[PDB]
Amino acid sequence: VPKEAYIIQIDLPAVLGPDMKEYGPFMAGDMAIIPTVIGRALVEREAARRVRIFL
Amino acid sequence: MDKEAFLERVREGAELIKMHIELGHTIRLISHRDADGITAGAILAKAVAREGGTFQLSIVKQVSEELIDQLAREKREIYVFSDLGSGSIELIEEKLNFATVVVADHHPPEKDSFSTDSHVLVNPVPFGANSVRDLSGSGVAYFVAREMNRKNRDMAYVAIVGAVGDMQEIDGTFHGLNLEIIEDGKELGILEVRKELRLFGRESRPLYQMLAYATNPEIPEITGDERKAIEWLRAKGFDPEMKYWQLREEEKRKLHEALLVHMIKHGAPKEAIDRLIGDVVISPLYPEGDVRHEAREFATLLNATGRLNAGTLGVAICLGDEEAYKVARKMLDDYKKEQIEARKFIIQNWNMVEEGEHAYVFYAGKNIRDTLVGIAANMAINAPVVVLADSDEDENLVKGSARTTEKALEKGYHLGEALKEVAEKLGGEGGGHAIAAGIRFPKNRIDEFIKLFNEAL
Repeated sequence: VPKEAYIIQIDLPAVLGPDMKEYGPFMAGDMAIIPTVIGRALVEREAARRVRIFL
Repeated sequence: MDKEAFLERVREGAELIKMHIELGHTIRLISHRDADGITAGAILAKAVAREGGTFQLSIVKQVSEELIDQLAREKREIYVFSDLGSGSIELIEEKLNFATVVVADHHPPEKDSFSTDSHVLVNPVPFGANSVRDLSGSGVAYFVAREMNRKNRDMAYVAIVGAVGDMQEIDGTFHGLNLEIIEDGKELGILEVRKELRLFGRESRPLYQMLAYATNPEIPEITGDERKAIEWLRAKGFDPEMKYWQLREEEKRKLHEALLVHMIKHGAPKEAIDRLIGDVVISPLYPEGDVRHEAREFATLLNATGRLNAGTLGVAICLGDEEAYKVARKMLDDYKKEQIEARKFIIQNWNMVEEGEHAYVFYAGKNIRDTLVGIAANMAINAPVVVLADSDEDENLVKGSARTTEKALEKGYHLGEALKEVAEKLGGEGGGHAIAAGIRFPKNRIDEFIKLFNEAL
């Protein structure tokens, strides 16, 4: 299951990922690694923003 | 300092983190919102990601009983506090006993260790390290990260940014375990140490602003008076609009000599004079003229993001996110635009100020944000003063800030106690210091606030 780092911009309840892991709950301004399938949709409705971690 | 005993705590803390990563557990990260705390948060975040692990970072104002409560409600497997938690060892063990706890901090701790087995205190102070010069919060996080993986040594510059923000080098040089971080960065070529003017404004400020904002050390007849800095630099043959980094090494050396002669003349303290030129940390990873190129400028940027409730945005910048730096720049510039507009509103609408016996009261409504209400009272003076503004977060609340001078403080007029006194009567939070304080109270009791505040002086 692919993941990515995001900055969650709104208060967000805990949600379950496709990897059967629970992500969240998030307070506004939290940075977290979450499944990209969830993070993409959050970015789509402007609930989160991608952050690139240069490794 | 018994570095080997501290290193043992570092490895113990690092292994706990790595163990939970292997089990696929979410590494819950909590860190402070200043430069030292933001850099620390980024260091631990990258360390987790480097191991292919999952984290959730929160940048908070401080550790509170309310904060630990909602952290406990999350019921995580592991909590990691960075640049925080040393004064809340009892509180953490009380509410977070069910999980693994790692506290990476440099502040004087409540206990020298945790009572429970799954909780580890990574703190150099119980081993005899000076809290304010031997290692910062980011420094502790760096040590833990490096122990997780030696590749994390690429965060050496980031750690020093926090160290500078924590004023670990207020002496003019670095000391203790900070030197070990400095060396790691030198070996990787991601940071350099130069003997230059230790003032803020090396990258982004003109020479006359770098001298006017001069603190640690302060420059006599120049600090504060922005126009005098222009006059002084003109006479010495320098372009006041030019930036320090644009100077050749000969011109810097001449600027150092000129400033040093000036301070000796006006009887500047011997301690202050010795702190004018010292260690300045730069990084080849960034272009010169960029705020991230110098540690003090970088720390200043991060503090600004932290104060604007965008601490993780600053964290992202440390992680190398160029888009985040873009957003942060626009945000700060917008904040700058709000200031000059807020200060413009005070001058134009000073005809609506309540005349008081012991204090000034100005109500701006929703024109000035509650965050700008602090710097509003100062410029009203620079042209006691209390400015009131409507709460953006709330609705029936108004945020106020009280500012005064040394002349009024000489004749009593202690703002903090008086503001905290009225706040208790109006049923709201307040209080602060002696020359500066804040207060929140119901909006429908403004007329009552003016009356009670003057009487409390």
